[PDB]
Amino acid sequence: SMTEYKLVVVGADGVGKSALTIQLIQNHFVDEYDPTIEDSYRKQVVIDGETCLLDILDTAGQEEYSAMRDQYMRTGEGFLCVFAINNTKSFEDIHHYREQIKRVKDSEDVPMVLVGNKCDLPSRTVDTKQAQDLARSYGIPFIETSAKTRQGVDDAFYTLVREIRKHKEK
Amino acid sequence: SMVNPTVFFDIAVDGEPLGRVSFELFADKVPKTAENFRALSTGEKGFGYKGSCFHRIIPGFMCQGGDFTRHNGTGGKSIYGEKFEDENFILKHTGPGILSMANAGPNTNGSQFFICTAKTEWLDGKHVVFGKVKEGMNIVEAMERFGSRNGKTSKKITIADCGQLE
Ligand SMILES: CCn1c(-c2cccnc2[C@H](C)OC)c2c3cc(ccc31)-c1cc(O)cc(c1)C[C@H](NC(=O)[C@H](C1CCCC1)N(C)C(C)=O)C(=O)N1CCC[C@H](N1)C(=O)OCC(C)(C)C2
Ligand SMILES: Nc1nc2c(ncn2[C@@H]2O[C@H](COP(=O)(O)OP(=O)(O)NP(=O)(O)O)[C@@H](O)[C@H]2O)c(=O)[nH]1
Ligand SMILES: [Cl-]
Ligand SMILES: [Mg+2]
Repeated sequence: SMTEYKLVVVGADGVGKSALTIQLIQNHFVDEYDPTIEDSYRKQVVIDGETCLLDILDTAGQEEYSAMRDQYMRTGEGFLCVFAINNTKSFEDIHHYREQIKRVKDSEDVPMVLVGNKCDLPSRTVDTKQAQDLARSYGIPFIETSAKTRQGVDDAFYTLVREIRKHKEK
Repeated sequence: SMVNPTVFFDIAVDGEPLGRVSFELFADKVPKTAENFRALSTGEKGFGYKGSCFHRIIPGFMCQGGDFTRHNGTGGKSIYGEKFEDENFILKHTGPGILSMANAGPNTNGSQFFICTAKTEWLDGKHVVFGKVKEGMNIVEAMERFGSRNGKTSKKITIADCGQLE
């Protein structure tokens, strides 16, 4: 049979949330910036031999509308927390997402993956070690991705599914 | 009106005439921001709104447009440079028809703007209100129907013509 997972992609404006999602869904890289209000996608995949339906909620980077954002977090089962490796502010924003997720879901252990996107670019401002150290302090995986080259895209989403499954085993 | 200029947009839906919306621009209270929108409506600086798209329309909230530089919802520019500061927050988002500047945070006004179709008071103090629909609110309501929850429009809504009414 199969299972279904509600994945929520969060992160600051322009980090590549939609580009990552569109690579997963449509297998092409959106070169242009089309700022998101809200979009949802579905994809059937096999992860670790187990078929599942991924429900992906692609959120806007904006952080107003707390009622809507709280609802995203209540319904979501796992969170892709995306920053861009050439945007230090977006990396500094990460802890706010983790704190808001822990608060809304009333738990210190919520399935999450830290994603450092745009790794194809030569303009890095956030060191891999810096992001690895942050992910270690949360006890979550860290994955470097490029939506442009597709590097790490499947890995980021599949790892998030593994994190949900590990959480459900507890 | 004895003081505030009036400008118009002739709105098109996939190139076809929908109708005219006119705006009173509150130069009496928001002169720099009103003057930017006026000049962009006449095109007198060599650029402006003519031909641009209402790219984001969300029923119950607003019709947003004004990106004539990138044509994708991320751009626009003012008559003062790429961006200009928030002039004042004297006026508030009190109901349908309010004309207010879109932005990307403090002091990032360019040319993008929105027409409220409802009271949007949570934007007070963050977006500079500078005008209101004078005639053609029915046309704004017609435009609103082409929008959707995520802002995407079912037909292309453009400013086919624009200018100043004396
Ligand atoms: C949580 C879902 N959600 C909601 C929301 C809230 C409550 C209930 N239901 C919803 C929607 C219907 O659930 C799907 C909104 C909303 C808005 C954004 C994202 C998700 C949003 C949003 C996304 C953006 O990318 C940008 C903005 C909002 C602000 C926007 N700035 C830009 O566009 C700028 C450009 C202008 C200057 C040059 C750059 N830009 C691209 C960036 C990145 O800054 C702006 O100034 N305005 C005007 C005033 C109006 C604003 N847009 C808006 O669209 O509000 C929609 C509503 C009111 C519904 C608010
Ligand atoms: N070089 C490069 N560009 C990328 C990458 N991911 C996204 N981009 C580019 O960065 C811009 C923003 O991408 P986008 O996915 O729209 O970002 P977002 O996080 O969804 N923004 P929003 O919060 O407004 O919805 C686009 O121009 C896109 O092509 C990447 O891995 N590499
Ligand atoms: Cl907003
Ligand atoms: Mg997006």
